[PDB]
Amino acid sequence: EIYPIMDKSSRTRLALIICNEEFDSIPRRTGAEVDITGMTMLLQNLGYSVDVKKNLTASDMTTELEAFAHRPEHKTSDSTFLVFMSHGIREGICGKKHSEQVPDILQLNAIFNMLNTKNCPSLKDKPKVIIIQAARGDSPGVVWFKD
Amino acid sequence: EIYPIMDKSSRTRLALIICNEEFDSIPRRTGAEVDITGMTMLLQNLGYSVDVKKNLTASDMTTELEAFAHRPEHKTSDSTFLVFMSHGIREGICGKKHSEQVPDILQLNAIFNMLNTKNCPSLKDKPKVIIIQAARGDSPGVVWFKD
Amino acid sequence: AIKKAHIEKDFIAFCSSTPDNVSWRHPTMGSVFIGRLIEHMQEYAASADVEEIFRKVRFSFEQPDGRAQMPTTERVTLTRAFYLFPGH
Amino acid sequence: AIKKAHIEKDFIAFCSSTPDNVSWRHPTMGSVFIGRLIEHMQEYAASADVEEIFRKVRFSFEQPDGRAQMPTTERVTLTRAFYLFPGH
Ligand SMILES: *SCCNC(=O)c1cc2c(C(F)(F)F)nn(C)c2s1
Ligand SMILES: *SCCNC(=O)c1cc2c(C(F)(F)F)nn(C)c2s1
Repeated sequence: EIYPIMDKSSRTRLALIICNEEFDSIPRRTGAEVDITGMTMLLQNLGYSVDVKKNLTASDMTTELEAFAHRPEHKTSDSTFLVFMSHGIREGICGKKHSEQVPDILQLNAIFNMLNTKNCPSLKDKPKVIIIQAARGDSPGVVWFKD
Repeated sequence: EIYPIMDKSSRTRLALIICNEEFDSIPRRTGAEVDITGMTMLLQNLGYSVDVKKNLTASDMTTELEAFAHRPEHKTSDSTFLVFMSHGIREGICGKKHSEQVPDILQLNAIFNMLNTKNCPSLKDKPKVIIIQAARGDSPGVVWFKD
Repeated sequence: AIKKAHIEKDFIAFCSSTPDNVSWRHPTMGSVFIGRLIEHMQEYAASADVEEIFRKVRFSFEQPDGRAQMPTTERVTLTRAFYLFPGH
Repeated sequence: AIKKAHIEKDFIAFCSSTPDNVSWRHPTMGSVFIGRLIEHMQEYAASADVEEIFRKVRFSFEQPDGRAQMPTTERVTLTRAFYLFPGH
């Protein structure tokens, strides 16, 4: 009852990391380079070929994810990893040109509809790990209690 | 690394089932009585005292869930079960007076904000299982493929 | 005395995103999602944790033949494994 | 030949709902959420499945002392257990 792994000699594992640190209006995400270096080194040690994309809009993130789903490497792969690192709101991942007046949001539902069986038949019956990092505009998730 | 269970001799496990079958505009959910009978008998065999609520609006579901969180039985309990059975859309659970023109939706985010540590301190460090049944307006989740 | 505590912790949601509309033949029939859940909850209660039980429900629905069902486990905030312990 | 297949299957999302804003002291510091994930991914890769690894990340964040973090595993659609198998 375990997911069948592919032989190391003839496999093409592929992973994608989309990170946003430089922005137009919203605060800079400094120290993100350490997060990129950490995740890329980890996934590569796990056998995944890592594609890193820096500072993209919601429209650019949609196209890049759509292009990633139609890669021929997934045909001879057994699993995949998706890493999103940016600001986060109620809807989902923020883009680089996201502001209070002009919204630029990549919806989380669109990510699942991109790697799904219908739009991505190459990753059928294959584990799809989506790691998202989204800092939300709500006070630190801690509450004090009397004991 | 397992959740500490409470002694059977002196515990007050409590569960809530909210089911909607009769509606004002949207189609009737016939055969829901079998789902109620099945779940109530199951949870009672697991040690939970089951409260069953039939045909409620979003406003009534909010009050009933808020009243369930402030029950003194949870103080001497170790776990809880929440069962929602109704029609479902993009937002969440539909109410009994829900229509195309007049929406009556109980949001899923409100359920988690009701049993959370801040609004429900009695269920702190205690497992909270929320089983939802929501039939969505999308064609059966199956796609054919050539092999 | 004061201590910090997470606002959202020890949660597990098990909901069916797939449609479960009423059948024309047998209108009073019980739900396949609810039915299959109970079946696994009865046999695997004294052997597996609830999060692992939901996986067994997902594993049983792997091949579609009757009603197409595939439930999703959402907002998992359980730090430990929750065993039910029947009759304890 | 034709066969039925679920549109959404074999998914697992591991995201932090808790805020991870940049600190005033040490501005170039790495994320505590990303850092703790890698630490568990290195040691528990050849012993536990990814879904169980995410639980170990949640178990390590049980008591808040530094940054308050509690990640949630969402839309779990994995029928089986996914072991990584390092060096295989
Ligand atoms: S009970 C099933 C209902 N599901 C939801 O309420 C939603 C879950 C998500 C996610 C996820 F985080 F899983 F990716 N993203 N959106 C936009 C929703 S709605
Ligand atoms: S990556 C964390 C972001 N989460 C989501 O996108 C949402 C998950 C849910 C749910 C849940 F199904 F978990 F209850 N309900 N809503 C309204 C959301 S949004």
